[PDB]
Amino acid sequence: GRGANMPFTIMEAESTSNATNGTKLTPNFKPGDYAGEASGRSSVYLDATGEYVEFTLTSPANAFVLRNAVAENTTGTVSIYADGVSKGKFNVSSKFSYLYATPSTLGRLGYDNAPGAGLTAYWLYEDAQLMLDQVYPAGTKIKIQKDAGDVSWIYVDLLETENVAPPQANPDPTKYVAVSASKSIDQALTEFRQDNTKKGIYIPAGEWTINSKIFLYGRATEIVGAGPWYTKLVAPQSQSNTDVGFNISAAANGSTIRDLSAWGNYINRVDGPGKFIDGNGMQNVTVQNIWVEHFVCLYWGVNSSYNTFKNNRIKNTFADGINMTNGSSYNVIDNNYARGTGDDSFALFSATGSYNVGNKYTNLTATNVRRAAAFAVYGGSDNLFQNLYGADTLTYPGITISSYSFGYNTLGFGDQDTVIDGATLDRTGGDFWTSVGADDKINEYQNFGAIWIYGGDRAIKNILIKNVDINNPVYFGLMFQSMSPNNMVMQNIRVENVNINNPSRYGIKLVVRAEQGQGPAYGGASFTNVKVNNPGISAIYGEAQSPNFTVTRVSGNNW
Ligand SMILES: [Ca+2]
Repeated sequence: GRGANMPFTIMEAESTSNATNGTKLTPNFKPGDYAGEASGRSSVYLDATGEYVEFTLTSPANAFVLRNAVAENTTGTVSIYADGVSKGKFNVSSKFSYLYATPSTLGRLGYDNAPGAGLTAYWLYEDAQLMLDQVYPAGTKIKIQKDAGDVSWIYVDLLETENVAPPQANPDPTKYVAVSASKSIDQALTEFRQDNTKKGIYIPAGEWTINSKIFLYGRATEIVGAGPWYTKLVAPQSQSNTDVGFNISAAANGSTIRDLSAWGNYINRVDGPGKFIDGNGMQNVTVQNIWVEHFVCLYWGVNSSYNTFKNNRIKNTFADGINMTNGSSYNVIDNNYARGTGDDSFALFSATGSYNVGNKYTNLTATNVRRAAAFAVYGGSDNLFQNLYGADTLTYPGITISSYSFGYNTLGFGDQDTVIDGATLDRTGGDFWTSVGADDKINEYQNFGAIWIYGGDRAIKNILIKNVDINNPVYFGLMFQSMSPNNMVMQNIRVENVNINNPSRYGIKLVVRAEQGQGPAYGGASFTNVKVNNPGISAIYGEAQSPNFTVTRVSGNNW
């Protein structure tokens, strides 16, 4: 792509291709800011009746997602036009946006949705979904316009456009027990469990309350919807933070959940509950073509292996999108799109079995990461991250590569490579933690590059980063750092075929003193065909001050 191959096209409102009589925001990298938090770091602000932004379709579309910001605690409309003719109203809302913290308490991002004395609002954008009764061809002018009776003001960030096929029917009513207006999901599963001729259940187009965690057991179960635009599992929207979804017991290893959406009711992060799918230790489970929003996570695996997560959309969550932890091995995390996660969008956390091994995170997109990284790998061995697109992180790298234990029982990285191969990272990095007594001090925070290679308290070894384009990172392209006093020696760290374009500070930073008590990096890294283009200050910082870190310029470096 790079990244996931999705049927929807992402179009930025602020494109110079888009006529507008509204106000185009100049970009910045600030959390809590309507530009800093926008995709592309810009949006078009509509603030008077008749103000519009005009998109042009580049593929046919009958369905649309409008990423937007409106006033806190409000709902209303904004209008959609096709070739100058009005066609409907988006239902725009800040029900799930505006999370409160302070600049010195960004660890609270996502945890508190209530305004309060001294608190600043963050996580300002949210989405409106709308299907129209016609497929419009490429070249159609799709105008978002503020008409009389629409909201007082709205920031228009981007538009998804998609040509959604008609809903798919029950594949076979004699094999898939249908959920219906008078037969619940649980009742259909009971009929399935008790009749061995059934393969699973079918959930038709419609809105279906999920007010519980739905347990899958007995045997491998198929759960099949009509398509994610059509089958909507809905947490009770007059409640908040209800732990609902599926929980897959061991007897239902080998299950498949596909072709549906799930609309949670979380308005803040909670730690433990809130994953749409629970499945601790699950094996051979497939989760495919589902669209989930407003949960804490889609899935947080614990010693979960041989699973497949494919073609999913994970948007506007309060922590990670998908994390696989504590022994999770041989998983296929392929062709998934995440936008607006509340912690690491796609993560792998290795802990003691010894390592998470053999995982393949491929063709992944993670954008508008509202806290932490687009992609994060914490230890492990023989894991592949391939064809990634990451962009617009609020607080942290595009890719975190870290051997910090976080206090858990882990050995760090193992004896086979952790590979990042093929990645584009646009406007990644950000501010987090504090930098009291730091070298190279530019503000009150620590400052994170597009890729952070962090040796923590465990082994940091066998890391291959290749075929990466880093465009306009907030601060740096590559940032290497060793935790003191552990000073783990970085070994077999190699960087190949990397372009670092317009970093505001440095192409490469070797962190010399992150904060009081910390020192420079230990070990070294090799660089082959790594280009640093137009750095704000200099191509590399920290090399002379890092006498125990060896930069090896193999060939092809312009620095
Ligand atoms: Ca935008």
